Amino acid sequence: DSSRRKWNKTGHAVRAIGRLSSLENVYIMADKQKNGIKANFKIRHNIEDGGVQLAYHYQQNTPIGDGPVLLPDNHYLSTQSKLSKDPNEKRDHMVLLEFVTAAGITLGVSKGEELFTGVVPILVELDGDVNGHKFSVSGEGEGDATYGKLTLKFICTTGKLPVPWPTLVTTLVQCFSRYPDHMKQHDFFKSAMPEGYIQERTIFFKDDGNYKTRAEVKFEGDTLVNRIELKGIDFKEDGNILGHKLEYNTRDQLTEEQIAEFKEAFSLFDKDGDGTITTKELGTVMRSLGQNPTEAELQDMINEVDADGNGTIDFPEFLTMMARKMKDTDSEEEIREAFRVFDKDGNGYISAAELRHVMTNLGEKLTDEEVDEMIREADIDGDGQVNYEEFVQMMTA
Ligand SMILES: [Ca+2]
Ligand SMILES: [Ca+2]
Ligand SMILES: [Ca+2]
Ligand SMILES: [Ca+2]
Repeated sequence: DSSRRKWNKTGHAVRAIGRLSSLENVYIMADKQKNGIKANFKIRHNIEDGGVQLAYHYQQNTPIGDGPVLLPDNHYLSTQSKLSKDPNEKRDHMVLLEFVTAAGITLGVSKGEELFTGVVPILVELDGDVNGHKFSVSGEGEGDATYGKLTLKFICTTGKLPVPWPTLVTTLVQCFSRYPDHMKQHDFFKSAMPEGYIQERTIFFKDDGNYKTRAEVKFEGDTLVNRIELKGIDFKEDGNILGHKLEYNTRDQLTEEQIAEFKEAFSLFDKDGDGTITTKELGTVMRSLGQNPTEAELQDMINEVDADGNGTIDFPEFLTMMARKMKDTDSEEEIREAFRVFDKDGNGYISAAELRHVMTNLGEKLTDEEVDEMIREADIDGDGQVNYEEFVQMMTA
């Protein structure tokens, strides 16, 4: 099927631009008034059987001790988590593997960091109360900040956890993040150790309640300990949280067929075939789709996924951002936005002339018959056009 592969390539390009235009990282900034930092970010929780539950986080951290700390320039953390189960464990539990790296400062170490050069034991204790449903969680494992690596197992010590495990991941030690060499002066978290910091958040679950958390993170002997209280209010008993409607298992697939699909979209951008995407190349493709980014906007889009800070999107960086984009689910607003890239006139239907316009602009030399074949592959009800629902099915993996 040459039609379905043209949909895939084009769809992945639109999806790539979507990711580049989104803010998916953990954004950190100095909070001078508190001698610390604040942060904001959003988490996408896959809903079982379809859709996304958004969780908007606001965070602030303040040192526990009076020693000097590092106040960072603006930057972000980028995370990769894998949730699993221990087959021998009968209690309600979560096994967590996590890698976290700082970035967001283009190219061109505190005493506290010394405590993190090797493997450090971790303890986590959480008491929670969500809509009056109380619970406790205890966790243990270790952190290896050299690689930004955490391995932890958590148990609900009160029996059944009344909220989905994924909703507690962000609450359950950012001092283990890997900061690159050129960003070591921006690592507040380690700079506050061993005395530690207080971390507070409010977490807004869209169309549902919110969590309020306060935690003390500090060394107790040789162990890095995170002690947390969590209070949730305003939840719907039958919502995605209290109703346990969120996926547990990390959907970190990535067939080699999918990686190949990603590479095809990569090469639409990488038109000189040197294995990296520049602002110039990104701008070219966006304009072809009817957009008009400034140079500053293009730099910012690249910076959002530019792991090594060299100002371009390298092939491995592109694979990484696309993996994240496919792992997580897009919102209805985001999908409709992609739909509108094709549905130029906004009547709810992608016509042959509209599809032709897009493919032609992307430099895809396609005959009028080829376009027709594309429409047909997607045209479910047979009306000779592609409606939202049919577009969605073409875009879903
Ligand atoms: Ca290139
Ligand atoms: Ca790069
Ligand atoms: Ca239309
Ligand atoms: Ca149709």
